[PDB]
Amino acid sequence: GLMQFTLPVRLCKEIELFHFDIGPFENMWPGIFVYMVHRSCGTSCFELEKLCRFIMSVKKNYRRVPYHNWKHAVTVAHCMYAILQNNHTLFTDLERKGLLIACLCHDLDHRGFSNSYLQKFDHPLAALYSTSTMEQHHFSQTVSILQLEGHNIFSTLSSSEYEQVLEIIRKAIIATDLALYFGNRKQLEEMYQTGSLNLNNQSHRDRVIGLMMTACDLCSVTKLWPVTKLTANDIYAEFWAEGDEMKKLGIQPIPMMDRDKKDEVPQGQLGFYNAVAIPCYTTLTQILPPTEPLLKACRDNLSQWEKVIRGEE
Ligand SMILES: Cn1ncc(C(=O)N2CCC2)c1C(=O)Nc1ccn(C2CCCC2)n1
Ligand SMILES: [Mg+2]
Ligand SMILES: [Zn+2]
Repeated sequence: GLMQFTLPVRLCKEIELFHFDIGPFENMWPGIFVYMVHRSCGTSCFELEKLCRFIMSVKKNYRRVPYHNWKHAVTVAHCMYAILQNNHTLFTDLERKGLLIACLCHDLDHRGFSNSYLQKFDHPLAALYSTSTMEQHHFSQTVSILQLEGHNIFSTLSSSEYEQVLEIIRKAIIATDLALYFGNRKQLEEMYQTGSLNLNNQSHRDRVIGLMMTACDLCSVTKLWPVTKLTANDIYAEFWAEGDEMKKLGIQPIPMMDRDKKDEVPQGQLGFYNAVAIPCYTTLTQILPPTEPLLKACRDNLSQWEKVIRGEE
């Protein structure tokens, strides 16, 4: 109970900032995550013996793919941590518990391929889950790991608290399906503009938690330009591998995924920032004002992508 995790001074200060990079040392990421749980949730939220065993089972069940990997897990969890710390009083005890765990687990056992590719390949998971295929798989993997002897980090909650936290996590992980993001944000925009947005409405909270999850998931675009730029190599490395596999099924992939159309990458980033990222962080800044630094960072990085095309880097 009297055992705090502590970070070296630079990490200690910088972890509080939205644009913090977790670093290249894998062996520190677990303790970074636990540090964030103790300051977000308290030293009491989770039996340390169990939390540590949960974290390492989850680490073990992410694969060594270029992007959708254990480093993405912890990066996405840190963004949620920054959002929760800057919006202390809007969130319940349960929500702080569920959401950092949802973020850590949201891409469990990802193979590095879109729901679209599973369906064109006719992968079994596409027969078992007809929409949000990988995302229902991720929640299924999370429940599996929670049920290993000595892994139930939630065992100390009441029956109902337990059921609420699993329903928070399930919605959170399903919301990371970007096909659902577009309508979710449209509705939040309408609801905030017409003034009907009410955070005691559970269905409204669910939508807000969904936008928070999309925001944390895309947070590579809110980092210092060298982080953003070097992460997009990892993102395109999976896209191109998926394009390759499409061609193997005798299908021309979309140019986004065709490694012969690298030239078109900066313009693709423009579409993504304008059509996805900027609107995401805009609506989130409108609903949660202290998240403005994610919107400012994202705009700076769109501007760095425009610079790339004009030949200025
Ligand atoms: C940079 N970043 N971060 C996350 C993702 C992403 O979508 N992944 C991670 C799970 C799916 C991307 C990303 O580059 N997406 C892109 C790039 C090009 N497009 C097209 C759609 C709109 C216009 C062109 N979309
Ligand atoms: Mg995912
Ligand atoms: Zn993700």
